[PDB]
Amino acid sequence: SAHNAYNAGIMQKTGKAFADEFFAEENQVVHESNAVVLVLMKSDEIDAIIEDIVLKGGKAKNPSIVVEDKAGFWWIKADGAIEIDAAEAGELLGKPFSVYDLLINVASAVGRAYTLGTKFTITSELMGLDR
Amino acid sequence: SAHNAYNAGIMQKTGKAFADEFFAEENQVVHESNAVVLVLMKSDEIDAIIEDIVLKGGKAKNPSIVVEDKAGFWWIKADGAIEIDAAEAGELLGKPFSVYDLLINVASAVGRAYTLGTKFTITSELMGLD
Amino acid sequence: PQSSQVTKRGLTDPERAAIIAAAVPDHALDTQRKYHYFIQPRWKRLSEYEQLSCYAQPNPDWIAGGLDWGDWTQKFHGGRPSWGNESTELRTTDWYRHRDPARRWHHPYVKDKSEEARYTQRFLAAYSSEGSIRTIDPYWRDEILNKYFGALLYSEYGLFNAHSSVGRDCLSDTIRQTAVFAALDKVDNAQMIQMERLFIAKLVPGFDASTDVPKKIWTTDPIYSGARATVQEIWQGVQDWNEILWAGHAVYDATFGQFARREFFQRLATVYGDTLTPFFTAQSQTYFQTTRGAIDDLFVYCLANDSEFGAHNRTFLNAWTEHYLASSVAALKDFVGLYAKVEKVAGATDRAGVSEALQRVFGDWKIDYADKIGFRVDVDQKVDAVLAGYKN
Amino acid sequence: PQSSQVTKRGLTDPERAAIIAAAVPDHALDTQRKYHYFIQPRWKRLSEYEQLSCYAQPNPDWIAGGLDWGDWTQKFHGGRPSWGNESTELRTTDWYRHRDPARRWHHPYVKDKSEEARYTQRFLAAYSSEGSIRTIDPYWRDEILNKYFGALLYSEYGLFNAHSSVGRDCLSDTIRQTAVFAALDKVDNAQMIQMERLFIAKLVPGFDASTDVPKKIWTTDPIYSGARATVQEIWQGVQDWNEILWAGHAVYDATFGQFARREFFQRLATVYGDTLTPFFTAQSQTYFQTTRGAIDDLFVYCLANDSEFGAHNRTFLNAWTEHYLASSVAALKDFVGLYAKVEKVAGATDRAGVSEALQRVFGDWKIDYADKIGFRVDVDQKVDAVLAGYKN
Amino acid sequence: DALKVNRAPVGVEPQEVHKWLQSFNWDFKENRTKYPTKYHMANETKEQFKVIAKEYARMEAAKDERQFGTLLDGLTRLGAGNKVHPRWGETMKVISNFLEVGEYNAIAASAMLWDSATAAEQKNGYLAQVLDEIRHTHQCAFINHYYSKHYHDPAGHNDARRTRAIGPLWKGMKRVFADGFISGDAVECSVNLQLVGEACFTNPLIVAVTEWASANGDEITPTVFLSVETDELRHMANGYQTVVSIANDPASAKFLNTDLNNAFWTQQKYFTPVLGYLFEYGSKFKVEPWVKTWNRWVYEDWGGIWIGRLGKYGVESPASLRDAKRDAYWAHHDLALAAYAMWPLGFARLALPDEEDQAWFEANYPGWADHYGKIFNEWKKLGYEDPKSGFIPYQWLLANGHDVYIDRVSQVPFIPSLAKGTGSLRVHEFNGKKHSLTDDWGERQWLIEPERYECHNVFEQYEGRELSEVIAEGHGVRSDGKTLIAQPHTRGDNLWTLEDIKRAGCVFPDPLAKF
Amino acid sequence: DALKVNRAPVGVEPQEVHKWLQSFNWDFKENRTKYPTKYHMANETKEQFKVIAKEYARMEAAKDERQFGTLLDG
Amino acid sequence: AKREPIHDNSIRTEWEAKIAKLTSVDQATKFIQDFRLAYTSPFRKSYDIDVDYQYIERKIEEKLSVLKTEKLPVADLITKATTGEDAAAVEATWIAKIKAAKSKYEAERIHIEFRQLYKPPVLPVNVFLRTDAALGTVLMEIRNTDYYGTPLEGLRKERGVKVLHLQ
Ligand SMILES: [Fe+3]
Ligand SMILES: [Fe+3]
Repeated sequence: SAHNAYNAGIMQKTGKAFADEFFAEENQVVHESNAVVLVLMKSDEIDAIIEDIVLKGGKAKNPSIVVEDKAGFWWIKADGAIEIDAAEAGELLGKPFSVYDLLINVASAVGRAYTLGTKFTITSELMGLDR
Repeated sequence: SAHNAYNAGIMQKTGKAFADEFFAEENQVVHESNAVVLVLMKSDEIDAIIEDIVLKGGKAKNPSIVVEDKAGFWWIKADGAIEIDAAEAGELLGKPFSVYDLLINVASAVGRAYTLGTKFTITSELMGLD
Repeated sequence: PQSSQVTKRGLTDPERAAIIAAAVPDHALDTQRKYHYFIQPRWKRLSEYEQLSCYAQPNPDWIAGGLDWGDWTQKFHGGRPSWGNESTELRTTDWYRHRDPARRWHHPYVKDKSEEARYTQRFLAAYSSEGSIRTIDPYWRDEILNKYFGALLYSEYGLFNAHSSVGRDCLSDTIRQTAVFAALDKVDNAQMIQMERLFIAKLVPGFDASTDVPKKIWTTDPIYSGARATVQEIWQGVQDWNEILWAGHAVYDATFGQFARREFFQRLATVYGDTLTPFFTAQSQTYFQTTRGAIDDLFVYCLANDSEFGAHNRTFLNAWTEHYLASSVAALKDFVGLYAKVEKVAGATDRAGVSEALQRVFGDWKIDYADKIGFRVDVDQKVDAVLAGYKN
Repeated sequence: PQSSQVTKRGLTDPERAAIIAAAVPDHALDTQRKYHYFIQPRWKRLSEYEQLSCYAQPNPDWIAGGLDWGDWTQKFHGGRPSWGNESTELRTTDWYRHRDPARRWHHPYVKDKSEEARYTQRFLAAYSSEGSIRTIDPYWRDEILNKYFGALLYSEYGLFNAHSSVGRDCLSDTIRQTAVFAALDKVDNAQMIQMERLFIAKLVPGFDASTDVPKKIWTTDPIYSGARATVQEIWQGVQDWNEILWAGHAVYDATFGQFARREFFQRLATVYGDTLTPFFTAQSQTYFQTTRGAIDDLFVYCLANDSEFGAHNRTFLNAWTEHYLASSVAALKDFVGLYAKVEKVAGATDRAGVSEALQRVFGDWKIDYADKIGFRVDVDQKVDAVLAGYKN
Repeated sequence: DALKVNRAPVGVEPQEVHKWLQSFNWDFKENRTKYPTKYHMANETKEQFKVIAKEYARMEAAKDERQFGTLLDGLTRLGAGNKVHPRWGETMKVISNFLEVGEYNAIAASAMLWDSATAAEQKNGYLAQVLDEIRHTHQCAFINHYYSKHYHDPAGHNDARRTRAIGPLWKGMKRVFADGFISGDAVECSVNLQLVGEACFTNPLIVAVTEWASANGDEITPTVFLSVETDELRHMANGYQTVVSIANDPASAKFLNTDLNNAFWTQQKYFTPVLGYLFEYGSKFKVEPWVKTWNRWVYEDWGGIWIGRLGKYGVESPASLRDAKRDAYWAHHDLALAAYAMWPLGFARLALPDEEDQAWFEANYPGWADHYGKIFNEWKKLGYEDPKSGFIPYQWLLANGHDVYIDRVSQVPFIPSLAKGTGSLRVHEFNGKKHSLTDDWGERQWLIEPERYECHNVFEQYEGRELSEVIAEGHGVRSDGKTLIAQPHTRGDNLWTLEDIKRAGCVFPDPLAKF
Repeated sequence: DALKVNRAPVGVEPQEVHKWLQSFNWDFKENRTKYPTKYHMANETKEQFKVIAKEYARMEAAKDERQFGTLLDG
Repeated sequence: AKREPIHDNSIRTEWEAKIAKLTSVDQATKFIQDFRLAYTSPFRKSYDIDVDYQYIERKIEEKLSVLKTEKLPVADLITKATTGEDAAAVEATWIAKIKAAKSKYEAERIHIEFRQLYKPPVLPVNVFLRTDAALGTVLMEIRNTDYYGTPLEGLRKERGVKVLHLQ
């Protein structure tokens, strides 16, 4: 919510106001963000995952998830991590749906993307550096 | 030619004129037609076959061919027969294209449809009778 | 130009798409989007195989499980229904219950067989280039494989044609899909057998891939005399579609078919230097285990354990099994005479080797079918009955 | 709702589709619709494989065949070009000339390997259900197949890693695609070998599918001493990507690889009752003949008969062949010591049987490669050289 | 034994063989990389995706069938090929083909990572990436291949693999996502190709472009491009494992900051102005200001989720970021001046911003109307679109002291008297050759590594030659042999020919002669 | 023999097996239809498409992937 | 100046005639080393054939290589340079030179001059790429040490450029 929106922060301003914050002194170095960004390619299988997994159990567990419509794909941003279970998606779709079949329409992944069994997870945790 | 058009003959008339010929006495029994009607499902392979085979070499050999656009498919009607060669279609597409790969988008076939080697042909000939 | 009207697509034409957008309500008119949600799922959640298959057949309430009502609109002369309970001795509380464990509707079926189709041709083009046929035993290749493995395609072909009435007569969708898929795999085995013989003819000059000798052997050679009589009975002698499926896949093909294909041609191919035949038998055996999975669910789960007619069905299944097992035993008794024509190999073609092969076929059959319908069978007695036709 | 703007599709939005329709001219601005029509077709007509592959690499005019100009925009420290002629001893008038006869771009490559992927798992579930592993010879399964066919995966793994520099260094698209597809098929062989060992372990209790014994055999057993040294040279000893491809596929794998895979494990599987391994060797041999088709077109059609550097290339190919053939002979001399550990079978494992196997491998190699680059070779001398390592 | 066995239906799953992949590699003296590198730390890492050969082929083939079904059957039946706005149909000639060489060079760059990797899982993991970049190459090829068959202007879509060599914009493309990857430290590709290339810039280049494509009627590109990025998450997973090993070793970390900022500026120097120009100027309908797209995907997301997170482990923020942000705002407008002025050198048909476009530019970029706007409107009054005008804006630039220079390092054009983005002209003479550099980051690369940047520019090759002679020599013509592929308008009539260009009399000068 | 053989890359096309399909049927007394009919004439005819099991599955699956690709994705 | 066409000009035709008159391995080796010392790398002696030297070098390479296969024995193609030196000794000699260089400027000229003299076909390909890789490794580690330490003004002086213009 809010902070994970695509048009959040400086992205709301336009014209001279946008340039003033864009060229601000404090915004000339990157700022650490505990967020993750997952992009889902639109399909019959993904539209079912969007409505019934990330926006249902995914948003209940992580209320900070934001899902934006971008014509051809879904733009998902959340704090910490984003999880999708292929076995859960297979029961929802009623067809064989392994974790590799899930990755068919999982495109951009700004974050540490990995798979644990039947679950896909893009997390903000730096594995091999944190923990 | 004109007789093989989709809106040919009575299909041009509307209203009372269409009904007068539709319910005419001489039009209550079927009339033998030496024509064939082939419907091609629109696709990348079929749109290439339509533009470069049936409308090029097919119309040169058979000038009576008519090809009408029907949104989702191609309506082809001609006298005698209609031939499409899968090897010729394969040369045009540059990929393996057998006679069974041609049939992926060959739908309706009003006539005696058959295959002779690598060539698909729908003819008006009553095979086994003529 | 063209005589007819160039129709404007409502999806893309700006004027029609605007009209369509104005007619489509901004809200859904119902939240139930699960296609045939009322289908009772066999597994944890309802699968697409069930949604696309189940209740497609329009059965009325007087056919067990039907959701419709009334009589058929048109029936045979005399009054035979389009589908009716007279088509089989077996009875059930719901014909819709059957579920292929492979969950094959049409698309996954042809998708799996297309893979086998295309990969076979890449294998053959490379196998011919490999020249691996040079190491095969010539006697096994010409006198045993070509003549009798080619003759076995008629057993596979006969089983395929047994399904002709089953595909018309059976009383539910998922069963009909099971039977037809089982029928195509059988004619597939018949063709793949002839496909291999044609292939060897391209690599071995003089190797005659004609079906004349296999047909004369299938029809006159006493080695296939018992099998031929059995398949002519399962195919054309009966019309109970449940009896055909049971006698076909669960008795004859499970005992004789398994022994001839796997215990004889596939196995002995791997003692006679035959590097080609295991590629084809790998497909027919895969078809069998896939077919068995569906037949097992039809007759064991649904019929032999039907909550109301379980014992009623097992009564017929026992009578059927006892009859067609005697046929298959007589067919196997004739078939082991073929061992008198093969090169002697210890542990495979001797009396001890064929005994252990018959114990594998009958022992597995008792576990896979007989023990599931309460059919008692002495495996040692059936092995000795077949070994009576074996020449020492 | 959402913070950003829901963008309207120009294909369906009535307002934008009307604007697009008004801006799109009612006529084509050119009639040439053949994608890269200027590609010189190798076959009767220009192929889609060629349209998607050819001239993808942006080579300049100072790389033979390049349609571009100028120096590279960024080069290594010291001045090494992004791509250069220093990457190989061989020369040609056009590096783009190579054409995979299978015409594999990426999609048909993965399409054919997906079919093999899914059908393999259907084969294994049925083969395990068939219980056909019961008829295999136990000694061959445990002491020869598991230990030494498992050790052979390391030869396949090394060949795969040899392509790492080839994939970076080679100078044309069709060559780069050929090498990478050939590299995946090699690691596939290594994985499919380990897959069969894991599969057998599920059926045979005590059967250890761990790679410790195969790795210990590959690295310390003198049977694989010559093979290991040859692959370590093709992989890490040289960087001439043409030498790597030639020594790998056309010499070592065409002689040693073919003998071990086809003449030993696949062939002897069909004299020891092994009904499972011929399913896996069928894929590796199919991969070989497909790779050979591409390797043959690169070195024979394009290079050994290049109008200007044909004899220049055959000079290097002969020196390469002479060196790596001696390695493969020394590798085969070590490998035939494995026959002292196998069960004796006439015409397969005896001295005459191994002689005919070596005559097949070297005789075919003379026809498929040696005779195409003008490399004279005495097959009987090479057979006798390897048979020196055979124990009677 | 021969009678009893477990007949339970079993196979072997991909992760069952993948757990033994690490044991496939054996130790020997020569088992090291062939390519030069300065990172010699331990990299015995595991890959985050249990991919084997058979399973790799299964996922990708599954992706392709859906994509090729959508194209060959669905969108073709809809006639979606000719439903693209002309501006965007021309822009997909550049974007798809320029990405094609970035995908093609990624094949080789991934092979260096494959070769320089030490763990067997990373070698197998990068081989899968190598295969993917081949798939991406054929996919970018398929877009233009499809566009050639169903779009109203196949020229440019049909012969870009040779007609791109005519223009200067293609020069910089051969560095940003090409030579910048494969020509350097091998393991450093985990920084330039992966940590900066695939993790930062593929998201706007491959994914964000799909929204502009759909906005301008193009459903062909999203079908293919979105399917390309489905492989990218596996690619960056390989690169992240190596960056971890580099950051944990202090001997290797002393080179990461330098290589990161060098790789970032190398790729952003071209990507930021070129794609910003292609998005905003090569489209009728705008999704959003390019500077916002850059801020969302490059500065905030990648900068914070990747670089900002890695900040607590020595990875510093790129010191060229402030200069990069100034490029995000103006540099693509500077490139528009050069790209429209030298339009006969390209292979696409451009369109001057209309009155609605100009309002959108001035609104989102205050001051655009007084600078870039007045220039574009003056060119139009001089006959920029009229083939009977004999006007080409490059001659107009030199007549007013607005000389175009080519950066010796990045090959990116620079007009110091008109550029608002980051840049200042530095002209050095070294061993009788004159070199022009544009920024502090590229100049340092040329001063330290001159032998790495001896790339001839379009003026050094075409010097003293007439404009239409270069175009005809480079095959920049349509099937008739005289009509130019490139055009200054997107209409179907009054297309410029070689004679129309010849009447302008444009002859390439030596921009560095005045020094 | 065991040394010399034709290693030309060959397969077997669908119509090669289809030419032997007619020989797959054997004559016996019960080889008749099970359903009532009034048509008992000779019907030993050829089908106009050389379709076998493997080739049927190959073309139909090719149709499905294009269809299901258009629906599920496009 | 006015450049002739790119791919077929009088400079390239002229240089192909010089190449055709090369009849021995030693002569082509002398011809190719002098050519690379005079027209290649930032330390070349002339830029007079700048837009043509790369194509010309290819044609020189093609002549020397064919003369190698026609004249040199097989072993000399693998183990020796066309200068007569042992290819392995050339590798060890130029490696020890760049590791002994006391600055990045000494090291870059040793690597550049090595590629000018021993770029194939004079030195065997496998030995060259291995030698070039080892030389590039040492050149990278010393260049990437305090890469931003020297300011641009001081970096221009160390390089030795003639600063013609600074906006
Ligand atoms: Fe890519
Ligand atoms: Fe990538």
